[PDB]
Amino acid sequence: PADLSGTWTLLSSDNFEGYMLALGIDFATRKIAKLLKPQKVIEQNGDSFTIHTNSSLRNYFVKFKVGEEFDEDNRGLDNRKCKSLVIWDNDRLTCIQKGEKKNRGWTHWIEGDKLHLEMFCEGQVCKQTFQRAL
Ligand SMILES: C=C(C)[C@@H]1CCC(C)=C[C@H]1c1c(O)cc(O)cc1CCCCC
Repeated sequence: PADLSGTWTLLSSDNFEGYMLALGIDFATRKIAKLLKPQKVIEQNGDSFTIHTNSSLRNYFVKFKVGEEFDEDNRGLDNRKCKSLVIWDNDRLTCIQKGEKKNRGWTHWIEGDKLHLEMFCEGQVCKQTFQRAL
């Protein structure tokens, strides 16, 4: 494990378009989504996490415990129900989102004090990095 906690500013983002296409996000929504640049806020306490993705249009957050399956409504995203599970893959926090789409999930890790994220669905990987905001 690693301490991923913090307030994180999006610094780079690659292939968000392909990830959203894999999710079927509509044309006008993809346009807006690529402009929003949400702040990522990770609250981490032992095995308990709350990960926020915050923008002016709306916030999304997920609250979970490592190793504890939970249904995720994805409301405000693609609105598809998944059964999600987050576990540590060495020092990379890995979420499997079981549902209609294949190979759907995300992974966070930290390199120095730089936060990394892959969001992926059916072969489309969106790679983002972040810097600590404050
Ligand atoms: C929760 C949000 C701030 C937005 C909400 C609206 C959409 C369609 C995408 C989210 C979004 C965004 O607009 C930019 C991002 O870099 C990441 C994400 C979260 C993942 C969205 C996957 C559909």
